[PDB]
Amino acid sequence: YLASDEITTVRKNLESRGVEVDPSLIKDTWHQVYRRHFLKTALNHCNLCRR
Amino acid sequence: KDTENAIENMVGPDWKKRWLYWKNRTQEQCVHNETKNELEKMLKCNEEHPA
Repeated sequence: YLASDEITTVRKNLESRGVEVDPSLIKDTWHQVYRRHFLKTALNHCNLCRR
Repeated sequence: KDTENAIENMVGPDWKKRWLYWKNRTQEQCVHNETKNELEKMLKCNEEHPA
């Protein structure tokens, strides 16, 4: 989970480089970005559990 | 020049100063310099930013 103000830091780094961004595009991008990281990390943990 | 000296007072030594005289940022000076670098990026992107 990103703190209500952790959404504001994601907005600042994007705002500085020239990317229009709003808290809803940070929450949808994050929900998909962490669904993928979590599952792929779980599968790498599968690769390590195998041994 | 007064503004520059005040900046050096809050942000602390340069890295070249670290190799030159072994003279580095204090923790508060580290925070000040990181803020300064992010605020200089902000002015590079927008040279007309209000004061």
